[PDB]
Amino acid sequence: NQYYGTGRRKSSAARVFIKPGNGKIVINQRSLEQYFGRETARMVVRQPLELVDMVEKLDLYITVKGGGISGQAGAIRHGITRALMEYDESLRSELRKAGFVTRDARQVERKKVGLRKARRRPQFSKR
Amino acid sequence: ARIAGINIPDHKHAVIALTSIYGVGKTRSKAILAAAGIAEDVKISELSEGQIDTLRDEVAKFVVEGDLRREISMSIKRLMDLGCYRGLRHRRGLPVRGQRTKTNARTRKGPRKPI
Amino acid sequence: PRRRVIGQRKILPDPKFGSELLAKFVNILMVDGKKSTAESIVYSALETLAQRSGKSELEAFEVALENVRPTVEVKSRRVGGSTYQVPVEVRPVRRNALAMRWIVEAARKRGDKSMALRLANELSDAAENKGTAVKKREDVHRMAEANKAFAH
Amino acid sequence: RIRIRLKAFDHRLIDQATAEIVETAKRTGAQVRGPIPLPTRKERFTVLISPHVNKDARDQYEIRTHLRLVDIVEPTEKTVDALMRLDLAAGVDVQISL
Amino acid sequence: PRSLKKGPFIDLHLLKKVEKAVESGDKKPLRTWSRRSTIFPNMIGLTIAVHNGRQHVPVFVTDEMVGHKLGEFAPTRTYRGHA
Amino acid sequence: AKQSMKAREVKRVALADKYFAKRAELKAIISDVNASDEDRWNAVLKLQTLPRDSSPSRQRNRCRQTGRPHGFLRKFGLSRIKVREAAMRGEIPGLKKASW
RNA sequence: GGCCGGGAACUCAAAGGAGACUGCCAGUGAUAAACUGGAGGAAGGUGGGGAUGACGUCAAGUCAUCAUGGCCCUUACGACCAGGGCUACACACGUGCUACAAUGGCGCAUACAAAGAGAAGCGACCUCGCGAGAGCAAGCGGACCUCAUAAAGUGCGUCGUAGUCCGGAUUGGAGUCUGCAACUCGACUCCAUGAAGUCGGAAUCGCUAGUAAUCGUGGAUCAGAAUGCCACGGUGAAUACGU
Ligand SMILES: [Mg+2]
Ligand SMILES: [Mg+2]
Ligand SMILES: [Mg+2]
Ligand SMILES: [Mg+2]
Ligand SMILES: [Mg+2]
Repeated sequence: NQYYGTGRRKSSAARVFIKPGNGKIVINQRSLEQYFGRETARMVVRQPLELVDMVEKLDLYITVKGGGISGQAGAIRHGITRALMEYDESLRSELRKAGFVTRDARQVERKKVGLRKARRRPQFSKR
Repeated sequence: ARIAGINIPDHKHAVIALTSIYGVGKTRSKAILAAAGIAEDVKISELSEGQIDTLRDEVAKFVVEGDLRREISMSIKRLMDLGCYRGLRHRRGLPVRGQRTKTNARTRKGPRKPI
Repeated sequence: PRRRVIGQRKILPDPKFGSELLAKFVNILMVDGKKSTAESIVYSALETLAQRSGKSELEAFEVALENVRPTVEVKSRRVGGSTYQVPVEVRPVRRNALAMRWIVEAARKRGDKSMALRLANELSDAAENKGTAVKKREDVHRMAEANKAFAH
Repeated sequence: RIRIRLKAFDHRLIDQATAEIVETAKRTGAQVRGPIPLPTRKERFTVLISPHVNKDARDQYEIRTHLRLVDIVEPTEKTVDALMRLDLAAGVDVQISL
Repeated sequence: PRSLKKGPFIDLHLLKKVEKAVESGDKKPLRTWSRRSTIFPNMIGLTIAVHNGRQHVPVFVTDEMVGHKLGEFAPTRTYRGHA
Repeated sequence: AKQSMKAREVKRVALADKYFAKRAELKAIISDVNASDEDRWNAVLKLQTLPRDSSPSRQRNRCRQTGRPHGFLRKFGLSRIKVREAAMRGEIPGLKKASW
């Protein structure tokens, strides 16, 4: 039956449904090539399935929200990793070593009082 | 290549070339070029005499070049001799539109004068 | 720093070649964070070099990079309160970084119409010993050789 | 159907009121849906703490406004009569709409 | 500037004064403070002293100045030069 | 501030609220698109006659406790100093120092 | 057309809990304190950011937020009104914004955010005008409606190194909006013009990662008047042998 995974990166949240199949990928009612113009996003999306070599045996239905191109792509990678490891636990050792199960916790720092940016200070004059 | 009493370049597109007239900008260039149905992507070097005459007919519809400059002078002159505030600002070579004067205002005053 | 705490940050090989070196070169060429405009120029230059030389697509870049890498540089050291010019060895990562930076700066100062064409010319000259990066490496080498007596 | 909105500045003094209103509307003989946790509103202010100059010294304060929603489907004619004298806590705003 | 539909602006007292002066015949300059009023073709040929902060400056109305304000013919800043 | 400033403020408020309807009516006629030219001129000359302080744009927000004309906050009606002093003694409901 | 009937699985919303504590393994170490590496795990050793500022120093700032001792004026140093000035200009200095271009300008088409405000207010659809805007007029005290289409990005074409199809300062003409009232002295739109500027001497500044750099969005003040201030997201670097 359907297996489910979720992924979060930056302000981006994505949910992935994985089923046994032949290699069909749908992302928001659009093809894989119709959504990501940059090939880097496509590569980072296809990283884990290629690493496990389950490319042509599974079907993927994916939904995304929030963030930008890179954040959404990272969320896709995280969600695929979580769904695949949910399907089979024997790959628990592998997906972790590839640096995918760890959730990227980096975020955007706020603006502080007296500074033009998070850390940029105004120009300083001694005399 | 003789429009409105001046020579015009030959190797550029029509929209770029016609703006060289004093009083004709990009919008005016497009209006004239479309009023006679000539494309924007043709060099005036390769173009016939009849449509040059039509272009002259269409550009003869405005006060351009010297015939313009004349009234501009009076548009200033009447301001200067009347004695209004703008006339005084014109006489002294100082800004007229109420800008800063404690600093800047180089364009209306010129390069700095050492004492 | 005073603490010796910092470390190495992971980098992703470029998609269509899987080479970390190309990734680093693209980062060095990147400005304003507009990466997508950087690998376009890099790819155009690489394909133009590949078709001009006809040797390969990746080996020409490696040979040009190897032609420029230096092995000695000059720093300052002191024993009795007087500053010197002392020659020191260069680690391989520093060699690659210096070579790439020199190539980029040499490329940025030319009179062509595109940046990719400038890159093609500079990598070609480096592979055939005519670029200004060769002059930089030779000048560094000879300044290091001149101050040889101070080598402890 | 009767829906009721509840506003308060604190998230404890409103939960008790919500519980008491839902439990008292249960007894009259109707069915109740909720409560619904709704997003809170945060309003932030910043002021200067020096009485003269010293621009870069400021305090930042905030006010949080909570929000809850409850519904009653097919009520009793006595449910409204019971709710007209519930005597909620002082510090909670209650809005009823049919 | 001002909207075209609203029309020109003038003060009531100044308008009454100038209409009475024109009806009664040409007279001495009219002393006034309202620099924000507009000039009218009715006011042609008359002399009006207008305040400028400390004094009243006489101005003689000519035909060419119709359309402007009374405050544009009486300056308020004194300047001769530097050093 | 001075007492005269507050007196002027209150007199301005009173005069402004006295003439709400007449000023609204005259402004409505002036802004109208289809009206007689002489009617518009007479309405302008009549609106010009009413006292200046009746305009609601002559008022300046002032602190309720001190009268300061700077650093005003509409939500509270007090200047920054007064707002801080009142808020740190727990006299503004629900207000507390923020952090995120 | 989540459009409808439906469903409580998922995202999410707002309340309560679990988890990270040198906990476990190996080594060194004075058996300790502690340090180094490893397992496991979303997170490992202060996980990231904030609030929190000891006793005191500079007779530091503020008698113009407010309060207050002493001194000073009382048909005036108190009070009212109109107009003007705080916006001046041979000059020097601090902090910023726009540029001097091809990693770019211009035209057409096409995607992806967060956070916040609204009743004397936000104001949709439709019609009019090239545009600023105007007429008529629903909804909204709000996970409902309005503000309000994100931009850089991608595809195609053109420009081909020129003070230019870079730059938009200055000036003339015609207008819109707020307000009794845009002359001194407002903001915005259209047409016309098209200055200095080709990367900056002696010197000097900020920054260690989602940071620098770069692109957009909102709020307070406020009838009208941000390149400033306070906040929010998109893309996303290089280097640190050592004291
Ligand atoms: Mg940022
Ligand atoms: Mg502490
Ligand atoms: Mg002192
Ligand atoms: Mg002092
Ligand atoms: Mg006054």
